[PDB]
Amino acid sequence: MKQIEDKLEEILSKLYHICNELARIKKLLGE
Amino acid sequence: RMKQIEDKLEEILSKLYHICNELARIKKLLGER
Amino acid sequence: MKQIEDKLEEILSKLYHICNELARIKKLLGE
Amino acid sequence: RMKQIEDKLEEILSKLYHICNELARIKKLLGER
Repeated sequence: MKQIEDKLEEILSKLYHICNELARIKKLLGE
Repeated sequence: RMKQIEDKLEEILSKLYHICNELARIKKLLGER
Repeated sequence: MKQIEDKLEEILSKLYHICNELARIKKLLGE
Repeated sequence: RMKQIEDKLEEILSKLYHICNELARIKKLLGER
């Protein structure tokens, strides 16, 4: 159960990085 | 039509936020078990 | 525990739809 | 520089696949409990 929790924390951080990459792309596309 | 892509990326960014929140809420429910 | 499982199925489907949207965007950008 | 955006979107698409797989693997571990 802890291995699931740790893995969820890791997925959240990966999702946050993708989120920053997509916002940078959007920024670039608008300029 | 580039404007449409940017609009869509904003929609995806928001949809991803919602997924992070739901995933965070699951992480918390498991740390209560 | 089942409510978590059902919610994970739902998140997977949402992630799949985003995946199709990003591939359509990539397709459009390349053309 | 549009080529760089497309390359990056491919990288994100792949990174998202990996997340779906890890999430699917969690869903399965919970259905075993």
